[PDB]
Amino acid sequence: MRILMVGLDGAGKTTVLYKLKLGEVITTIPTIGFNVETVQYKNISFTVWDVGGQDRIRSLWRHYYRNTEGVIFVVDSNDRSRIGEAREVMQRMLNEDELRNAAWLVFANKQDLPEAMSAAEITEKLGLHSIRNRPWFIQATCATSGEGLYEGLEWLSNS
Amino acid sequence: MDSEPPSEISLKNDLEKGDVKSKTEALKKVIIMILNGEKLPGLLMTIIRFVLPLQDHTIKKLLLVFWEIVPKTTPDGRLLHEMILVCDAYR
Repeated sequence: MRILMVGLDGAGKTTVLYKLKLGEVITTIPTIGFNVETVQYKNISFTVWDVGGQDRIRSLWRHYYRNTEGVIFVVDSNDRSRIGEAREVMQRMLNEDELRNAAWLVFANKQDLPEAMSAAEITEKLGLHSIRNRPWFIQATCATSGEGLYEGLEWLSNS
Repeated sequence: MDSEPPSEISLKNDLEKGDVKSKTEALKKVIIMILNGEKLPGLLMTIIRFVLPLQDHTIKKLLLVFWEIVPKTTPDGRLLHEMILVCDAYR
């Protein structure tokens, strides 16, 4: 299974990936580029493309769209200023023809932080209810603990 | 591929295949058809996707090659930006 994981910078995309691959919480640098890794979960081998979220790189995601079976969209639940921006990025991503049938999994992340928005709140802000054309799911996660990560891999594998 | 102007559908297939040699050969086949002067933009997203960050020189060199002879014309996988897919991860 081919997976594209994106989201704004600092959402926690690489932390998520290497928690999944190494069971370890690594010390990230901003990703100017991608990381690509293969992860085994329950007889599925997920090839995850973690593509950096800062602006220059954001402009490049479209090259990773093609062949994508599922999309992990990571959100920093503690950052309320950038939630609209996330909504804007994700909405036009939903309009992409190469992403047309891909399974849509939102991770509301850093759920560990006291003022993190809830997954329900995030669902309203991102406009997730309005997707009728394909599968979507939202999952509260904490990438450092590992909470919600495998519930994500589970949902994804049931595409 | 000496000069074969309709072969762009096969090149897309050959461009990502999970085999590095095939990808290199494909990108090479694109170069030779452009230099003669033949069809090339269909491929762009495929071309750009494997190679981008890597320090692995041969594909990078190949992509680097294709950016001095047609970068401006091709726009499927590049479009128009300041830090295009010609140079963003080529920093």
